[PDB]
Amino acid sequence: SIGSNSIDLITKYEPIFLGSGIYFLRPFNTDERDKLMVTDNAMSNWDEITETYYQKFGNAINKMLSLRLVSLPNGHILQPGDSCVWLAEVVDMKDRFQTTLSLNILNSQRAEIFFNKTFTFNEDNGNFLSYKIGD
Amino acid sequence: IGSNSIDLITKYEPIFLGSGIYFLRPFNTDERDKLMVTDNAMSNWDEITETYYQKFGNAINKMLSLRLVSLPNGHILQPGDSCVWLAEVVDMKDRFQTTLSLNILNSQRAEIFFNKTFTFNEDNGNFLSYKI
Repeated sequence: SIGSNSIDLITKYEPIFLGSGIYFLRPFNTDERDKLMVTDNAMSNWDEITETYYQKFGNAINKMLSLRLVSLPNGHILQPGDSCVWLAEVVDMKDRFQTTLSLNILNSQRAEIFFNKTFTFNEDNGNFLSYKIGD
Repeated sequence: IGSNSIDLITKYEPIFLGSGIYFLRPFNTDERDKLMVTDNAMSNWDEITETYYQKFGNAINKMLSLRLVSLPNGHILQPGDSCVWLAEVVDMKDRFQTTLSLNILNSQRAEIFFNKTFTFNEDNGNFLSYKI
């Protein structure tokens, strides 16, 4: 290791691998919102959205939930039994907007995901449109 | 408040949903629907009580009965459909009160949520998501 030493610089977002070429982007600034980043070349074209887009994102969402990465606006961790509408920009590796992901958790067993290419976020929005703390 | 802002009445056709709640349908094809509250007992959006939910429940049902809401594809929102539909709730002077989130799960149950801090971007429609 002779010579200089490597140091890590502080980044805006910390990327956490959800699998299927998808990353959870968590901003170091706790005041700004979580994003998702697609690195998979088979998900580069957001016009022709096929079922495998849904199947991969399904897996990434489950992982995100297992990791307990998201918490409600009250500060409480999103726990099974809860229901919500959670939104996030999906960007590529050059931070370009691809679509908005809508995640609609209905109960502990089922969610609906929807890709909305035309829904733009306002600067001051968080990730939650709505939620409901359940059993 | 006794009367509506003029800019409001030139831009939207109000349609009574009942409960001092109006559907505001823009004349311009390319604009989104709003909701207007005229009821004095719903003037303060900090202290939101159960009757806020009860009146809006009724208004939403009437809105659906009237078939006022249609998807992008022009499909009229029919029973069996599910969705996430949003709209600004304004007062008679066109001032933002809250954002209404409407989550329809099926032919029976919907959830409504009032979100005072969710601001709409100019280019958004009312639907965040839907399922036919």
